[PDB]
Formats: sequence, structure tokens, C-alpha cells
Amino acid sequence: ELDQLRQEAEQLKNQIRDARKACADATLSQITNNIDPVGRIQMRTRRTLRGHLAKIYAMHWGTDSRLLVSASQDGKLIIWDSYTTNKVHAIPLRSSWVMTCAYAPSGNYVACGGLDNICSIYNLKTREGNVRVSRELAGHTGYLSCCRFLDDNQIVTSSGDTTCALWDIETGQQTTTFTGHTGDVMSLSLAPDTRLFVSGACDASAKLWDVREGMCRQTFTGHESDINAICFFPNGNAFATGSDDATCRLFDLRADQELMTYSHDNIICGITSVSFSKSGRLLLAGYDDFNCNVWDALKADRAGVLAGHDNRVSCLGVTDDGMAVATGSWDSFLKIWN
Amino acid sequence: SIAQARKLVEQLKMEANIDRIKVSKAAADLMAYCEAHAKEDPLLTPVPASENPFR
Amino acid sequence: QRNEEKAQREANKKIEKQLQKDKQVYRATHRLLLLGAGESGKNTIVKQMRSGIFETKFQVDKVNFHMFDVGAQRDERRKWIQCFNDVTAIIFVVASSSNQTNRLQAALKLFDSIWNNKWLRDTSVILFLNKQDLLAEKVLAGKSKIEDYFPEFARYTTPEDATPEPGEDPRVTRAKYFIRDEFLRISTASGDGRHYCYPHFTCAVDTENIRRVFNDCRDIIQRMHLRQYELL
Amino acid sequence: HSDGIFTDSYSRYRKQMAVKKYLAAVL
Amino acid sequence: QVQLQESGGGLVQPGGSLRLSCAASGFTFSNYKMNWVRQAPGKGLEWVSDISQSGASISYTGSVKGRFTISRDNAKNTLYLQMNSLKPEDTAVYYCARCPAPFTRDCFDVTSTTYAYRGQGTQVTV
Amino acid sequence: DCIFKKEQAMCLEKIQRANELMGFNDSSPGCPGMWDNITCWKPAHVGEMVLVSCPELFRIFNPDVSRNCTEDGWSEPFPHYFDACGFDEQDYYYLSVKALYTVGYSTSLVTLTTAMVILCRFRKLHCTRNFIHMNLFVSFMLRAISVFIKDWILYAEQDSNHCFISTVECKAVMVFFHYCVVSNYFWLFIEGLYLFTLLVETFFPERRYFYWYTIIGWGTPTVCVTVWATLRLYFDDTGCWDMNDSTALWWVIKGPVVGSIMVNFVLFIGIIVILVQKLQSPDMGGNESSIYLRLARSTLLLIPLFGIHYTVFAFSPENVSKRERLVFELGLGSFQGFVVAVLYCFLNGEVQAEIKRKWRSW
Repeated sequence: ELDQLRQEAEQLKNQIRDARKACADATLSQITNNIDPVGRIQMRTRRTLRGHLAKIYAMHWGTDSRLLVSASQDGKLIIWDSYTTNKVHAIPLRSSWVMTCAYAPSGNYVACGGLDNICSIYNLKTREGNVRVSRELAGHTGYLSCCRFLDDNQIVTSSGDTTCALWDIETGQQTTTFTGHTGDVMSLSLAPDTRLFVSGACDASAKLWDVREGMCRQTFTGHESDINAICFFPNGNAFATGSDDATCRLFDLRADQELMTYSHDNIICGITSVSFSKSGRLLLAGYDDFNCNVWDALKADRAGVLAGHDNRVSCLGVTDDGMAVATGSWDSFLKIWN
Repeated sequence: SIAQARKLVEQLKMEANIDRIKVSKAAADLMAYCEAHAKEDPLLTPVPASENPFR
Repeated sequence: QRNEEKAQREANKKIEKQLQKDKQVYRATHRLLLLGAGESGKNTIVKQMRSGIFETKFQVDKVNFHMFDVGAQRDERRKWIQCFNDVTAIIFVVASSSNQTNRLQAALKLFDSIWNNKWLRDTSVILFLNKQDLLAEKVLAGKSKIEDYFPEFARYTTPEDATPEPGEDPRVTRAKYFIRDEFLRISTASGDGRHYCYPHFTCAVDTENIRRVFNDCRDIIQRMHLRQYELL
Repeated sequence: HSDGIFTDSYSRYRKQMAVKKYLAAVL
Repeated sequence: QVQLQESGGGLVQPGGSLRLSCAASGFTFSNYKMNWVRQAPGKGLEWVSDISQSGASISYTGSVKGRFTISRDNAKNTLYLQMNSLKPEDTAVYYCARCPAPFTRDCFDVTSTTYAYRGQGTQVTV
Repeated sequence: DCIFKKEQAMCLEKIQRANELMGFNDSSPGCPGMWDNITCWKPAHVGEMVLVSCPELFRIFNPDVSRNCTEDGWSEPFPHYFDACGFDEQDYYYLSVKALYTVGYSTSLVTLTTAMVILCRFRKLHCTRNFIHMNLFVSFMLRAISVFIKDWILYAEQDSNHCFISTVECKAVMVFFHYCVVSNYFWLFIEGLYLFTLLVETFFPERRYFYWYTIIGWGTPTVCVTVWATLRLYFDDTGCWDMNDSTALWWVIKGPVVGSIMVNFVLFIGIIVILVQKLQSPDMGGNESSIYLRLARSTLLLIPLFGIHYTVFAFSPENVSKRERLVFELGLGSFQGFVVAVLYCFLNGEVQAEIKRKWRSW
């Protein structure tokens, strides 16, 4: 019976909530109240990359912390040399509605995807001279929102059809399918060991999936609206999610519950992108008020404000060595702060 | 549908049988990790121009 | 090294000139979004002009227009609709005849949501009302009534500036003008000058849709320029 | 233009005043 | 966790009155615009009524305009729908829906299937 | 004494050497021709009439003589015969007008400098429109600077020396003055062409139009002033070229300005027609039925940016109503550069929004 199943699910939810309540004896804020604040954080726009024609949605730093990739609505995927500001590559796209991009850890490939429901893979290291389309993925029934490279052969993608897909590049087929979300999955983050990944959808919940097992392990429901950003802590034990309710929230995999909420009264605009510093002390979040906020991840204190962008901030990334932070916005410019 | 409710119940059963460590322990672990790698965090403190590739 | 630096500079300048040419091409073309229901009959409209997203390229008076359809996307459109905020216009398709569900009310709610969106406040909407012949024949038959869905239709009065087509009885003209006035009220509720609505009456056999869209786009761009010079 | 007209008029007036004063001194 | 619970539905004779209650939890009720929608048997989801955050802006569909009333109580974090002069065509499953984002005048895809911020609904038979 | 007096000086030489070099009727004639301050005389016999003529110095008041010879010499023309040739027949006004447009130009220069700085310090206000506006402001800068330099050289320095001055520097200053003025007028025309082109050629928005507009706006004044300078040097090199005695030469530089003014008036009329066509739409426009009122707010917003006030006296001749023309076009028009700076920079909605955003962020 449907009613019996609903009652059983409700009882299970009550049991899980009671277990979480019993497992929570102290809050992170009062435990961290004894440490000194990081103080005011001042960052200047060290670099300003120009050349895109339309708004930029996504960017991804390279493992060398020097080359980055950006995707814009003009059908352009531009690979930038951050050190010298010179453009390294400019790949035209068949579909101009790109909404995500990824850069391979080896640096030989880049990923693309958008409203075409296609996750194209471009090979940078071509013997014939310039970048050409390498692989085509045509399995998702919804728009691609995020994609990340596990290696040169396996990729993970999130789509608007409430499902995630683990693809094998050579075969071009869905090696694994992750289902369970009830809303459009907007972002995914890869754990440092590349064994687990967290995905946030438009249902105020974040789901943790095992790459090898292909099944959902934990579900976190603390947000009030759609989650637009997600990112692990530097260690594979916590992750931060920014939502449309103008709040960011920190969740611990082991605790399986909320840790800390970053929000302010004057902030009434949703968060588009979040990221952590190298040590995880600073949490950088891009907002819809044309500004980015750097919070203290341990004290929920607004450490700094970056206000260089004149339009909505769409993407934000931190280098592997944590030297600089790059912000892309709905204007035509990328910014690099240090 | 009945299938969706059954799948939700199965997922809840799978998620309810895992073990959860104390929240204080997780907070202490996060603090220890933050304070262990604080020195090697160029964003936490200003970096000299000599060691800064951008400037 | 100096050699690698100069090679990088040469590659950068080649990319820059290619991007300049592509910028000229991009500014030459005008992008439009197309939106409507399944029963709204936008397929015949596309055929009049003429996968994840469908692209249609057409040249009018040596001006290139790129129309983008909804494609294979779910009904939840609160996320991907933000992409089409810089487009020249959003074409909205409404089946005016629609008798299973109150599709007209759903279309009105969708139009209100699009109009009131914060990211679509600067985007103009061109409204098209199809199934004009179906509405006319269902009004003539009298078996289907609009007063049940809209009780204020009984008290509605045909505007004095209405220009009904020849050979058309006043009943269908009044019904279609009330339907249009609903959208006019929704559009005039908010957004006084940021963006404008351009309703039109069209049928499955009409061929003036191209010229109407061209003229509406020209008017939209002219109004955008005047607003920039604060002349309105 | 207006500036040129004013400059020409002022220069002519100054020249005429100089001629008047010189002629008055002479005559 | 955001959740909406609907109650008060039941069998009512034609021309009667009914009261539908929506209890909200997991979010700030006063920061969102609330909606009432219905699904008739063998029919798709359709919007019925909506009420703004403060209750100043209230709108109804034309089918039930002049017979249905919608109100909200932010102190009790609840929503009420008063039904008068009910008709057999009103027999449906009624759902209480929340706008996806707060402080937004627009409200997208509340009548979409598998909406994340919609309650289980209650059956009303006339 | 002065150069002008020194002018008559060479008559005292010119005849005498001419009397000594090629010779005359007598070495010591009874009526020796000797220079006079009324006219440059020539020697003749005794008892005859000498029909000399006074120089152009007498012919300075309108836009286009003899003495008896005796044994002693010349005879004084008692019955007013000395002034027979020519000589048929404002300081406060000129000083007041000078101070007026000097104050206006100073105010416009200060306001436009503030506007240019506040526009340059922001990157969100970078567009072709704002670029065209910036060039109009540069044109105003150069016009005001040229006005100040010409006033200091031609008149302020003249009082210091109290004598005639004629050097290459003053001619170069006048050429720079003319170039700046013509550049300002031309850029008022360009402002109109760009908006009419936007409002008319709605599609095909190529940026080649802006490049051509900049080229023509900075090139045509240069060509005009080079032609004028060559004509002055080759035909009428008198003084510091501050007097437009020659009609054709002055018209050479006046014609482009008048043509620019007329074409800018025509484009303004076309823009007004397009705007009233747009405002008469039933749905998009209206909502008050007092559309003319809104139209009024547009008209006053376009007159300073196009120089429509120059059309009032463009057709009128220079001599007719010269004082009123100088008061209106120059005395009151010198604030035009200020006015646009208030209208198109300080009162701009996006500029004010950027200012408030920057202030709240700092």
C-alpha cells in the first residue's frame, strides 16, 4: 500500500532525525570560539583576462596552477595562461549554450557541455597542431550542469534530468548511473581520493555517491532552496554547499548533519559558486549581488569582500597550491586575485 | 507510485544503518586540519612579491 | 625563455585577431529564444521560419537571426531559463483556443513568471496567439465557452480601437481581444520601461510572422538605444 | 563661427581706436 | 528539511464548505509566496490560487474566483484555504506549493510534475 | 615709438631716395614733396595740383586730396580739405562679453574635466556612445584652451607691449584656435550622426562607423585650417590673421561650420520624428496621454548635445544683430560644454548607479 510505505518512510526519517539529534552534543561555533579570528583579508585584482564576448559560466583551474579554462555563451572555450595573461587556446563550440567546463588533471583534455545535453571532450595535445573534438557523449536527457575529470579515461557529469553519469571516454558509454535526486543537479565535487563525490540538486539536498559502488551513501537536507554550488573540504570529510536562500552550509560526512551556516542579514541573494582555500580556513562564495564573500570556515565570520565584478558572479576557483583565486562573472572579464 | 515509495524506503533503510561519529570529534578534526596546514596557505596571509608569480 | 615568450605572444595575437573576426560575426547576428507548450502549435511556426536544443538560422533583409528552441528539456525551467537573458527577444507561443485543462491560465502564469524574473527584466517578449481559426469555430459553435474559465469575460467590452479582420463576427474578436488584454495587464503590472511586450494574432497559414518578428526586433533595439541616451 | 566673428570685431575696434588716438595726436 | 503537510480534505456534499490546512516546516514561511494547486483524476496539474509573503497580493484562478479564499498565518507558519459553494468539478487532489526561491516576485514551475517543494496533497470529493 | 608710426616712417625715406636715385625735374624744387601724417606724398612742381591718396589706415572704419604749392612749400588746407579722402565719420560691451564667455569657458572646462575623470576611473562605462561623448569633451577641452591662449596672446599680451605685434607664434595660435573650434562643431555633428545612425540603421551595427566618424571629425578641421593658413600666407598675410577682411577666405572656413550645423539640425528633426513615432504607440507608450510633456523633456535633452541653438543665428548675416548674436551664441553658449556634462554625465542613471555602488563599496 502507498499509505503504508509513506508511513514507513516517515518513521525512518524520524528515526534518522532522532539519531542525528542524539549524535549532536556541541556546535562547531562554540568549539572554535577559543581560536583567534583570521582578521580582515585584503585581496587585489592581480590579473584581468578580457576577450570573451558573452557571459562566462564555468571555469576550471589546471593542476599546474598556471593554465585555466573558461566557457562563455559566445560558443568559446578559452584556455588562458594566468601568469602571462596570454591566451593559449580558443576552441569554438558547436553549441553556444555551454554551462560547464572541466580541465583534465593530465592537461591533455578538456570537457564541455550545456543545453545540448552533450558532454564533448576536446583533445589539447594534437599532433596535427590545433585542438579538435575527441569524444562525443550523448546519453543524458537533460542539460549538463557540471563535469569533472577522474582521469584521462573516466569522467563524471551531472545533468538536469536528476541523474549523474560516470562515463568511460574510450567506449563513450555510461559506465555508471546515479539516481535518487528529485531536482536538477547543478554541481558536483570530486573527493581528493576520487572514490566518492557529492552532488547538489534543486531539492535542498546533497547526496554522496560511491564511484565504484554506484549507489548513494548519505543524504543531507539542511538547505531551504536549490543548491547551486558544492565543494569538498581539503580533506575528504566535509563539504560546503551554497543555496538560493542566501546561505552556505557545511556538512560532515562522518557526522551526517549540519555543522555551520554562513549567512548575513544584508545578504538576500543566492550563491552561485563556492570553493575552499588550500588549508580550508577560508570559504570563498560568489553571490548574485555582483560581489564575492570570503568567510571564516571555522567562525562563520565574513573575513573579506571582493567587489571587482560589475555583473553576477557565475564561477569561482582556487589553484591547487592556493596561490590565487579566479572569479568569472556574467560580464566579459575574468579576474585573478591574490 | 508504489515503486518510488519502495525505493525511497530502501534508501532510507540503507542510510539509517551507518555509524555516525560525535560532532565534537569532527569539529576537532577540522580544527586540527585547519591549524596543521595554516602555514602553507598563501590566501591566509599576504605573500611577498618575490614569491608571488602574479606580482 | 625569449623564444617561448615570443611564440606565446604570436599565438596570442593570432587568437586575438580570430576573436575580433568572431566578435564581428557575433554582433552581426541576433539571437532569439522560442518558448511554448506542446499543444501551442509552435512546430508549424518553426516550419514557417524553416537533440538538447534546436537551432534555426534565417536571414531577413540581410540580417541573420538565430532562433533557439526549448529542445529536450523537462518542464522544470527555473534554472536553464537564465541562459536566455541577453537574447534579443523571447517569442512566446499560446494556443488561444485552449479543452482538457485550462491551458490559457497556465500560459498566463508562465508569462507572468517570465516577466517578473529578475534575470529577464531587460528581455522583451513577443507574444503569438495561434489556433485563431480553432477559437473562431469554437466560438461560432458555442459548445465551448470562455466564461467558465474567465468569469470576467461576460462583462468584457471590445475596445474601440480594435481592428477585426473582414468577415469576422464580433464574438471571436471580443474573445481574442480579452485574451490579449489579459497579457497586456500582466505585462503592464510591472516593468514600466525595462522591457515591452508585442502581442500578435497569427494563424497556421500566416506568412507575416517573419516580418512581424523583424519589425518587433527593430523596435526593441531602437527602444534600447533611446533608453541608453535617456530619451525613452 | 561666433568666436571668429567676435575676435574680428574686437580686433577691428582696437585698430579703429588706435587710429582715432593717433589722428587726434596728429590733428 | 523542507516539508509541507496538507489536511482537511474529505467527502462533502455539493454546495458545501471545506477548510484545507497547510503546515510548513524546514523554511521561513514569511519569506516565500505560497500557492494552492489541484490535480483532477485523469488530468494534469493546474494552478488554483496564490498569496504573497505579506498576504497583500492574493490571486485566484477564474474557475473558483469569488468562491475560494486563501490566507496565511506567519506566526503559526500555516496556510488556509476556505472553500464555499463547492461543485462536483472541484473533486481533486489539492497540493500546497512553495515558490522555489525567497524574495522573488516570480514563481516558476509550481505546477510541474515531481516538484521538490510541493506537499503530498489531500483528496477532496464533491 | 610704435610699429604703426614707424609705418609712415618709410615714406620719409621712400620719396627721398626716389628723388636722389633716378632724379626729378629739379634738385631743389620750389614745392618739395615731403612726407605727411595724413597721406604719403610725392614731389611735384609749383602751382600745380597733386592728386595723392591717403592709405588704407583711413579705410578701416567702413567696409569699402590735394594741397597748393608755393615758394615756401606746402599750404595748410584750411577749408577742411585735409580729410577729403575717406573718413566718413562699445569698449564696456566688449569687455563684458569677454568676461562673460571667459567665465563660461572656465566653468565648462572645470565641469568637463571632472566628468572626464569620473568617466575614466570607471570601466563599466566603456562603450562606443561614451567614447563618442569623450571625444566631444576633448573637442570642448581644446576649444576652451584655444580660446584662453588666443585671448592671452592677441589682447592680454598686446596691453603689455602697447605696440603692434606680428610673429609666427600668434598666427600659429590663431590656426590652433580655428582648428579647435571647427573640431568642436564637427564633433557636435558626429554625435547626431551616431544617434541617427543608431536610430535609423538599427541593424548592421558595425564598429567601422565609429572609426570613420573619429577620422572625419579629427581630419576635416585639420584640412580646413591648413587650407585657410595657406590662403592667408599666400594672399593676405596681414597682422596675426585675427581680422576677416577677406570675404572668400573667411567663408572657406565658415562654410563647413554652417553646413555641419544645418545637417545636425536635420538629423535632430529626424530623431525627434522617430521618437514621437515611438511614443505614440498605444501599448508600449502613452499611459499618461501627455506625451508632448515627455517629448519636452527629450527636446531640452538634445539641444545642448547637438548645438541646436547655433541654428538661430546661422542664417542671419554677421552684420545684422551682431551684438545679440555674440551675447547668445558666445556669451550664453560658452556654458554648453558645461551643460552636457551635467546632463549626459552627472544626471545619467547608470553613472549615478555606478557612483553609489562605488561609494557603498568604499
